Amino acid sequence: QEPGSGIGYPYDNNTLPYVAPGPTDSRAPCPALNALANHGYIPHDGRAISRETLQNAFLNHMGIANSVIELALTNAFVVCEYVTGSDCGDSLVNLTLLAEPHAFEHDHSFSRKDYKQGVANSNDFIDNRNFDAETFQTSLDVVAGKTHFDYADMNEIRLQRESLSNELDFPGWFTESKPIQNVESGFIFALVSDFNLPDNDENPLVRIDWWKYWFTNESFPYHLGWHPPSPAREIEFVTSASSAVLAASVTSTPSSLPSGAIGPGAEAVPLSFASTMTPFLLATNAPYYAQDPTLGPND
Ligand code: HEM
Ligand SMILES: *[C@@H]1O[C@H](CO)[C@@H](O[C@@H]2O[C@H](CO)[C@@H](O)[C@H](O)[C@H]2NC(C)=O)[C@H](O)[C@H]1NC(C)=O
Ligand SMILES: *[C@@H]1O[C@H](CO)[C@@H](O[C@@H]2O[C@H](CO)[C@@H](O)[C@H](O)[C@H]2NC(C)=O)[C@H](O)[C@H]1NC(C)=O
Ligand SMILES: *[C@H]1O[C@H](CO)[C@@H](O)[C@H](O)[C@@H]1O[C@H]1O[C@H](CO)[C@@H](O)[C@H](O)[C@@H]1O
Ligand SMILES: *[C@@H]1O[C@H](CO)[C@@H](O)[C@H](O)[C@H]1NC(C)=O
Ligand SMILES: *[C@H]1O[C@H](CO)[C@@H](O)[C@H](O)[C@@H]1O
Ligand SMILES: *[C@H]1O[C@H](CO)[C@@H](O)[C@H](O)[C@@H]1O
Ligand SMILES: *[C@H]1O[C@H](CO)[C@@H](O)[C@H](O)[C@@H]1O
Ligand SMILES: *[C@H]1O[C@H](CO)[C@@H](O)[C@H](O)[C@@H]1O
Ligand SMILES: *[C@H]1O[C@H](CO)[C@@H](O)[C@H](O)[C@@H]1O
Ligand SMILES: *[C@H]1O[C@H](CO)[C@@H](O)[C@H](O)[C@@H]1O
Ligand SMILES: *[C@H]1O[C@H](CO)[C@@H](O)[C@H](O)[C@@H]1O
Ligand SMILES: *[C@H]1O[C@H](CO)[C@@H](O)[C@H](O)[C@@H]1O
Ligand SMILES: *[C@H]1O[C@H](CO)[C@@H](O)[C@H](O)[C@@H]1O
Ligand SMILES: *[C@H]1O[C@H](CO)[C@@H](O)[C@H](O)[C@@H]1O
Ligand SMILES: *[C@H]1O[C@H](CO)[C@@H](O)[C@H](O)[C@@H]1O
Ligand SMILES: *[C@H]1O[C@H](CO)[C@@H](O)[C@H](O)[C@@H]1O
Ligand SMILES: [Mn+2]
Repeated sequence: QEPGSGIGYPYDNNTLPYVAPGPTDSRAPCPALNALANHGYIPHDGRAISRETLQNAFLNHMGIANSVIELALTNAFVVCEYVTGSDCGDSLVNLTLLAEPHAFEHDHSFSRKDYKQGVANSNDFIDNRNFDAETFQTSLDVVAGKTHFDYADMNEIRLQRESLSNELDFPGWFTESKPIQNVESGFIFALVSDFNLPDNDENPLVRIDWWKYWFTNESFPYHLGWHPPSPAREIEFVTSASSAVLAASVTSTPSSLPSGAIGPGAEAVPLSFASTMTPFLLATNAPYYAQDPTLGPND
């Protein structure tokens, strides 16, 4: 928001306004990076981004401590080298390359289609990067009619997403990615769980309208009473939430689940790519921005 608006005060005392991405700007498959870039907390054009720029942006504007993104930074630069063919040093070339499929980006996302979802021809691919309202609605409808949801609900959401993707993706494409996805499940509980409840830190409940605002708008839901977690969330909270989602009891089982979908998940670890591998082509679509309605500087 506009610095003088005070909308972030006293949790964020140096806000910047929302500015929609233009057609030449680079955006990510990540709703957090896209929100930071839309506010210029990382470069609005989505290019040439250092580790410290990301660390500071997450810490001072989203209440996300450095420890939370340590592995994510490692993997972002691994993918940058894989896609571009050379070491990116400490200048991530752009945000778009993070949508390199079967890498950091992964199948059965909550709000994006998969790279080969519903393609009739095996060579074809689609936009696995931009926010897709119909996909996100399949996540939201698992918790339809609710204001909040818990770990077991999140487990059901990700199972629904895995079942849909395993059925709809071109045969042989679908690859389960429980470790990375459920770090991101933890990220959701870290950012938009309801800190107004007395037991938030130990038994967090996601506030659904905050989640939907953040994902749909790629900006922060201050108008709904959200503010950055204070103190900033740390990695222990995120991986404990990840664990608890995957440990939660499943009351409703979708068909067509990949083998082992129900049960614990491996620790997420650094990515690696054989130097012989050539990257899949990135989807070229212009960056998504909210248009129903378009957002103003303070939204
Ligand atoms: C350097 C830091 C980060 C990088 C490089 C990064 C990268 C990514 C990538 C490549 C994806 C796509 C995975 C997929 O296919 O869905 C993603 C998704 C996601 N990210 Fe980020 N991430 C970072 C930090 C964060 C943080 C701190 C949060 C929240 C506190 C966050 C929230 C999410 C969520 C919720 C998704 C899942 C979107 C979906 O499934 O539709 N990310 N991130
Ligand atoms: C996306 O952002 C907009 C803008 O903040 C959200 O809310 C609208 O806000 C403007 C005024 O700021 C008005 O059009 C309405 O009061 C809001 N619309 C409503 C309440 O439906 C919009 O709701 C956000 N989208 C999501 C999915 O949260
Ligand atoms: C982000 O960077 C990637 C990697 O450099 C760009 O993808 C390459 O773009 C060139 C065209 O300039 C193509 O020849 C390559 O085939 C692309 N690589 C892949 C793996 O598809 C991408 O265009 C950049 N995106 C933005 C929005 O700047
Ligand atoms: C991205 O750009 C490529 C070169 O134009 C296309 O071959 C791809 O299909 C992809 O096209 C999509 O995005 C472009 C914007 O660059 C639009 O012009 C297309 O209509 C399509 O949505
Ligand atoms: C914002 O400013 C107020 C007033 O000086 C201060 O009390 C508060 O600690 C500041 N918040 C942060 C996160 O620095
Ligand atoms: C989130 O983190 C937990 C704990 O490391 C994993 O078990 C899970 O697979 C996801 O990576
Ligand atoms: C989540 O999981 C990690 C290991 O992946 C732990 O280090 C953390 O304390 C939390 O239990
Ligand atoms: C790890 O931490 C999370 C968040 O505090 C808890 O919900 C979980 O039960 C475990 O203690
Ligand atoms: C969360 O908790 C599970 C089991 O409690 C662990 O296996 C995982 O490493 C993370 O600490
Ligand atoms: C744990 O608990 C649910 C009920 O909440 C059971 O139905 C399920 O089979 C799981 O074992
Ligand atoms: C069991 O509970 C889950 C959520 O934990 C629901 O998704 C399901 O429909 C059943 O009521
Ligand atoms: C219970 O919930 C799962 C996931 O929401 C569904 O796939 C199932 O059919 C039932 O509605
Ligand atoms: C649906 O079915 C699975 C077995 O496929 C159970 O693990 C789950 O708890 C639910 O009963
Ligand atoms: C997948 O298959 C099972 C029965 O095998 C059902 O529970 C579900 O409705 C879907 O048809
Ligand atoms: C079905 O296939 C998977 C392979 O990912 C196993 O993990 C599972 O135990 C079952 O054999
Ligand atoms: C990480 O691991 C891969 C194997 O999957 C190697 O090929 C790569 O060079 C790096 O050591
Ligand atoms: C997005 O842009 C539209 C263009 O008319 C405005 O009406 C709206 O206020 C938002 O800034
Ligand atoms: Mn994905």
